[PDB]
Amino acid sequence: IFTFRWLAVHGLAIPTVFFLGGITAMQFIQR
Amino acid sequence: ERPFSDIITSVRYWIIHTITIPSLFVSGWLFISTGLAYDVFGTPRPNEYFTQDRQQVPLVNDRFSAKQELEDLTKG
Amino acid sequence: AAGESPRFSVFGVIGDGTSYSEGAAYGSDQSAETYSPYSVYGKVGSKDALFEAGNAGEIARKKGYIVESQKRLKNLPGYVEKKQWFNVKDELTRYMYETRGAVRGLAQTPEQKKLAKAFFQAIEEASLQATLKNGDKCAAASADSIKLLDQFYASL
Amino acid sequence: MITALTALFVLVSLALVVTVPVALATPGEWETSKDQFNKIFQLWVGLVVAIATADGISTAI
Amino acid sequence: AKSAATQSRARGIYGQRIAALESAVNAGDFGAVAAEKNAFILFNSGAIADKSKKSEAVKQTNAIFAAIRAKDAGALKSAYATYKGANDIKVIVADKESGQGYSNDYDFKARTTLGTIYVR
Amino acid sequence: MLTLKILVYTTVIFFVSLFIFGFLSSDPSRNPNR
Amino acid sequence: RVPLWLVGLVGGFAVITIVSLFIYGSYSGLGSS
Amino acid sequence: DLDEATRTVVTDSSGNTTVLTPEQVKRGKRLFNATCGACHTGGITKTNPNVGLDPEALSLATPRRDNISALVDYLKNPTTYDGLESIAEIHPSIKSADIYPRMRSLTDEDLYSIAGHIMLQPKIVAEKWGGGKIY
Amino acid sequence: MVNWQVIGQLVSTGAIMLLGPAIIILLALKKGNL
Amino acid sequence: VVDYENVALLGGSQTVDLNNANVRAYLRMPGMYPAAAGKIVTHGPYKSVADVYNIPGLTNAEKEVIKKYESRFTAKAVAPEYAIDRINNGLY
Amino acid sequence: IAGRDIESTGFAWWSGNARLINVSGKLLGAHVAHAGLMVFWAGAMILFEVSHFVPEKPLYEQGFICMQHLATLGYGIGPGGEITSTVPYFAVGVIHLISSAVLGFGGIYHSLLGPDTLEESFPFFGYDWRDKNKMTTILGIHLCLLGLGALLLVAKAMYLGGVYDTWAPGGGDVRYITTPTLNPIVIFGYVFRSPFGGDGWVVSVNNMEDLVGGHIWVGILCIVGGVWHIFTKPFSWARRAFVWSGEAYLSYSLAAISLMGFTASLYAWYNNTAYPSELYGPTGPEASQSQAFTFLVRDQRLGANVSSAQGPTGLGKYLMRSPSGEIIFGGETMRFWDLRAPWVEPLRGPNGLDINKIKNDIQPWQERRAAEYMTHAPLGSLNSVGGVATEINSVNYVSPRSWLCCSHFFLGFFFLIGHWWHSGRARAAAAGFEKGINRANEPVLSMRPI
Amino acid sequence: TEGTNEWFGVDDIRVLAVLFIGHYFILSLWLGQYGNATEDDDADFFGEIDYTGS
Amino acid sequence: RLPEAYVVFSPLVDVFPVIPVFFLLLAFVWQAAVGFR
Ligand code: CLA
Ligand code: CLA
Ligand SMILES: CC1=C(/C=C/C(C)=C/C=C/C(C)=C/C=C/C=C(C)/C=C/C=C(C)/C=C/C2=C(C)CCCC2(C)C)C(C)(C)CCC1
Ligand SMILES: CC1=C(/C=C/C(C)=C/C=C/C(C)=C/C=C/C=C(C)/C=C/C=C(C)/C=C/C2=C(C)CCCC2(C)C)C(C)(C)CCC1
Ligand SMILES: CC1=C(/C=C/C(C)=C/C=C\C(C)=C\C=C\C=C(C)\C=C\C=C(C)\C=C\C2=C(C)CCCC2(C)C)C(C)(C)CCC1
Repeated sequence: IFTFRWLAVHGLAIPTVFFLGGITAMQFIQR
Repeated sequence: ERPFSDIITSVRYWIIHTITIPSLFVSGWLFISTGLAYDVFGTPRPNEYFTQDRQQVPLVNDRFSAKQELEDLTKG
Repeated sequence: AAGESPRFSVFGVIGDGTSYSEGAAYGSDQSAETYSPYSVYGKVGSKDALFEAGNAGEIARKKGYIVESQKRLKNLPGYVEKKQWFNVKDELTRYMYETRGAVRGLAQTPEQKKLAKAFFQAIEEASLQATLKNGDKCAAASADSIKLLDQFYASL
Repeated sequence: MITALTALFVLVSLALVVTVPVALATPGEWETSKDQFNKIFQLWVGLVVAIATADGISTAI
Repeated sequence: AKSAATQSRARGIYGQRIAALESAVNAGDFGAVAAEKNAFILFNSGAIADKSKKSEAVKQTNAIFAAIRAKDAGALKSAYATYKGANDIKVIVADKESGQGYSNDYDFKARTTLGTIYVR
Repeated sequence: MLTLKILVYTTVIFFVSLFIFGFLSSDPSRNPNR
Repeated sequence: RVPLWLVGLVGGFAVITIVSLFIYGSYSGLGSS
Repeated sequence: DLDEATRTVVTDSSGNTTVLTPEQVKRGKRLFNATCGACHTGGITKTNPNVGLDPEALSLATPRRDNISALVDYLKNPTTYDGLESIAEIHPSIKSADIYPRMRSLTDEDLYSIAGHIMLQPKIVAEKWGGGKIY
Repeated sequence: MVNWQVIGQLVSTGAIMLLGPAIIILLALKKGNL
Repeated sequence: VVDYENVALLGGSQTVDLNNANVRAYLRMPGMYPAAAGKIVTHGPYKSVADVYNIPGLTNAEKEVIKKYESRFTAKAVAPEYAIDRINNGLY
Repeated sequence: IAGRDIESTGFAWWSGNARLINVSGKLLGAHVAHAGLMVFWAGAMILFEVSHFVPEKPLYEQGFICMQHLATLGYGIGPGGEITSTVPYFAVGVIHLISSAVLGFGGIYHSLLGPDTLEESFPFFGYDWRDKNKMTTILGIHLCLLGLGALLLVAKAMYLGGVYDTWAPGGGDVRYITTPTLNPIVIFGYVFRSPFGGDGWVVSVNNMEDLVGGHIWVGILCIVGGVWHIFTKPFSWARRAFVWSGEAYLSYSLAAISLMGFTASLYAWYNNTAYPSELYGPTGPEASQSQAFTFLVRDQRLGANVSSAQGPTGLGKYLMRSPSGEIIFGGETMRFWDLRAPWVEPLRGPNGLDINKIKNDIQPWQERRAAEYMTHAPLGSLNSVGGVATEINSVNYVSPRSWLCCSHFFLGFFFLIGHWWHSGRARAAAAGFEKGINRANEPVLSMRPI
Repeated sequence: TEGTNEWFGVDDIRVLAVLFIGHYFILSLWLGQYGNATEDDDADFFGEIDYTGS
Repeated sequence: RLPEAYVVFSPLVDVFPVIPVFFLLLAFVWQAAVGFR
């Protein structure tokens, strides 16, 4: 819950998934 | 304790992840699709590099009056 | 301006489709037929193609090629007499490069095919004997080639 | 018609590809199942010959 | 880094913008004249390298806008004329025989009336 | 310049022959486990 | 309760799909000349 | 955006113009890059740099080739810069399509689209069509 | 104008990829000489 | 040389020197490039603009196309470093 | 399971195919399976290339590498190098794809269900890696097969349709090679000459007669050597020089295959007789010579006297002399004066280029060829842009010559690394110290101090 | 000369003579040690390295 | 193009050449199945 390991792994894996979704959305933008 | 080889097997981990991860992925997709990023970060859209009046590259040319200069260059 | 969603096109099947940059279109963005999904051009023999096949220009070009090739072939005996083999080998490939194309384009009947094959064999033998430096065989092959090409043009 | 023949050939080949290694690896299965595999091989060769003959007839002038 | 190139860029862009207002101020377009407040401020801030001249330009611009907020068609014209006379603002169009306003992109004269290019 | 060519050829063939016939003299048996 | 040779297969499938999507986008859309 | 003001090009010698459809632009770019691009990439001529494809060079040619009709006519019957001799045997054309097999499947719409692409490029890129490596 | 080419390619590659793990899993279930 | 007086007559102006200019200088006069300019740039020095009409082999057409633009021509002293490169001067 | 784990064999999983060294039944199946994979790839690739064909472009603008071999063999090609039909390519692909299935079934059977070792029930197909007679017998058999293959190629060249000759008298076309050369001096002077510039070693074969004669000699030599190695046993000077084990034989083969890969890559880069230029595109030197030819023709047509023109250095802008006297093209292409091409030979005399022929006997087709070859030079980038490294994205072209050369050169170097590794390990294992140094009897400790 | 196609670069008798002399001299030195080898079927071995003396 | 009768199969031909890479990966999958003996 408040252990150091959980806060770490999470605080570096949530933005990764958010950004990956963002890039996948970017892949279909048309000029 | 309980090293990773045990987490990658427990079913509660699987159910909480299957309910949590797609929400974040869809949130990122919607963040890009709705056009909010262009507003948050100021990135020009593919049809906003040159306006009808300005046909040149808009380089900032002042230090202490950057706000007014950027406001004029953006739309005005 | 203030807020606008960017244009989307998924593989050309879910979206606009024609956005000046799509890729993987294979057609389906133009009102015309293509040779294949991997091609940009249309069918060659289609009804609206500007190029015919066998019009007057082609026939005139081939016949001019044949006539000038006969005129060029009439020089080999002098080269063989002077023992200038490089001239013999160069004459058969300088202007006469299009002779095979013209002959194969103007031959339809089987006897024309036989004449063309005989003429090609004769000139090949002439070139071989020129590069082997044998005067008699080269002269005989040159005479045979002249006669065969004259016969083929007469049969036209 | 040869399109249907080619489709049948493709399906038979897919079945053979899925089936044969499984029979070979398991002990004893190849010993017992060695009568219908001959039938499938004969059907494969016959389909090949039929496709070749039909294509040759269709395209030869 | 402030230098002569910064002054050249600011002078070009904002002086052209200000000189474009001559016809508008001749008859009177108070709203359209006030629409170039940012241009006036930018020209005052980044096109004059002199403390006294900058102060005078700020005073003149303040007078111009004070006349604007009065429906005063005469004081506005007089202040605009004296600003133009002091700061040497005029519309400039170039040719190609004696030209070459720009060569590449990134220039503030790429697609303007000042931009002429001679290709050998 | 021909004499230089002759001398160089002699030297090269001498050393190359030394190499070739040295490797043919039961080389694999020259190990500390003989 | 999945043995540790199927989960890796799923992860590999996801990674391959993501990489193929980005190498395709290189070939189409924005930034494709 | 690619408006209709920027898609207006001159068609004939009198001065009449037209509006190119968005599909014609794509077809013209594709066909040009497929057929011309080996020798006419970027608006220049590789095997004879004296005769370019920029608007100024097209305007100072004899039969004047700064419009769609003249470009189509040139594609159907090429000539030299002064319009005196025919060069159909050393340049691709419909007349010599028996020599160049890449021109045997072209219709009138294809030529129209290619000419439209050539005419449209200067209004978009400007001074980079036929400019060379300096730009 | 529905672009059957892309759907065909995707379906074909998916089936071809799935062909292998299927036989491996079948052998595992049937207790073969893996 | 460091200083060359007649530098404006090499193609950068409206007047072309008949004795030193490259063949590209005639590309801005319509109807003259591939036929008449090639004959002009491959013949000996001219003491006057009127001497260009004595070139052995000029057909009529070249004569009137030259007559049309005669007002844009001049003939100066021959500089050997410029006259040797009149067909190809390395500019592309 | 015994024989398939580290406990019973060593050789952990990432080195598992090394457990088949002394198992002669599964090794046969493995080699047969790789052969089936090769055949399958050949058939699939040629079918894929056939499916994407368009008749407007030439073969070297479509990124093909397999269709050109069939075209050179004389299938579906016309005068001048124009493709007229693709059905034979389809037939070849179908045949290869069908044969791959039989090969694969044989491999999987001999690997999974057949006997583990063949030395007890099939003495004919059995060996020990140390019985020199059996190894020589196998070598001779497969050598005789190679010789038969070479003779088959000769038979195809002489009777079964012919091959495409690019030096044909009257434009490149298919013809019968009726009088191949057989004088051993010519063939073995091709073999025994220098590899440097002007010589070219075996890459410099420049006509079809020498090609046919060489493959004839190769067939004869292979048959004779196969019979000889079948009926004999290694002599004394060979017994005491080699190491007799499987890994040693593998290393011996690896070295030769690396050399062959290097030679093939240089064939692809330099030769234009077995690799006609209308199917693979121009070579390196050919494009530069074409550029020089094109600008020579243009400047001469403008009215210039292209024999007396002086370049910036004072050396000659279009024509000059080679360091041995021959008249050649000028410019930076003075390094490529050894080129010989079918579109430039008609203008050559006994001492180089002929001035009289150049002045007033140049044909439009040579001009067309030079213009085409100048703009399709073998230059490009990894993402297939084409042109010089400072070009913009408009063209999509990389020549097949560059692909073939680079790929097979890379493979040759890595197989040389294979020679080194596998041979060193083989000899160390044969001596008996591949597992490390013995603590009790360290060899260095019993040596005189240095 | 330079671009000619002689075998091993041999353009004179002396070059061939010196090549022969070199190979033959080293060959005779090697023969002085290995010239008594026989092909009878008892000098062979069954192993990976020939340890059978000479 | 393929001959007119077989044009329907071109999606399969577009994927045929890449199979040996799948064989190479299948080797690793098989090894992982037995848990790297
Ligand atoms: C005919 C060729 C040939 C053959 C039959 C062998 C045979 C052998 N080698 Mg050898 N080798 C060769 C060529 C060859 N080698 C070459 C050219 C090299 C130089 C690179 C080596 C380097 C080498 C080393 C360093 C070792 C061997 C070993 C072995 C033995 C076990 C090999 C094994 O289990 O592989 C197992 C196979 C794998 C684990 C697969 C690895 C996957 C590779 C690295 C991928 C390569 C990238 C590929 C090209 C592209 C990937 C695309 C992908 C993204 C889809 C076996 C006797 C080993 C041994 O024990 O010797 C006694 C050993 O240690 N070899
Ligand atoms: C060309 C590639 C190739 C080939 C032919 C082989 C062949 C072989 N390997 Mg090997 N190997 C390879 C690559 C290859 N390997 C690589 C890259 C690695 C590194 C990961 C290994 C690692 C390895 C190890 C660690 C071991 C082998 C072993 C073996 C042997 C027995 C395999 C076995 O028991 O099957 C068991 C496997 C199965 C039953 C599952 C496969 C089922 C089939 C064959 C899959 C293919 C079917 C096909 C798609 C359908 C076609 C059907 C046809 C009718 C069309 C066999 C000779 C073993 C050995 O030495 O045996 C003595 C062993 O211990 N290999
Ligand atoms: C042993 C082993 C291995 C290997 C394996 C192998 C290598 C295999 C092979 C396999 C193979 C090698 C296979 C093949 C197959 C083939 C087939 C199956 C074919 C088929 C064909 C068809 C079906 C065709 C059809 C058609 C026609 C006829 C016409 C046209 C169209 C088409 C094309 C469709 C591994 C490593 C994995 C692992 C370990 C063990
Ligand atoms: C086909 C052809 C041809 C060819 C022919 C021929 C005839 C070839 C041959 C070839 C050959 C004929 C080759 C050979 C080679 C050899 C080799 C390659 C050898 C090597 C050696 C070795 C390897 C050894 C080593 C060693 C030493 C030295 C020391 C000791 C140890 C040992 C023994 C190891 C030609 C070109 C004409 C043309 C085209 C076609
Ligand atoms: C021809 C033909 C065909 C085909 C056949 C074949 C021959 C196929 C099979 C084969 C196949 C095609 C197979 C595949 C499989 C593969 C896979 C799918 C793989 C995957 C992989 C992975 C993903 C891996 C991963 C991993 C792991 C697991 C662990 C360790 C690490 C790693 C990462 C490596 C058919 C039937 C259509 C019919 C027609 C004809």
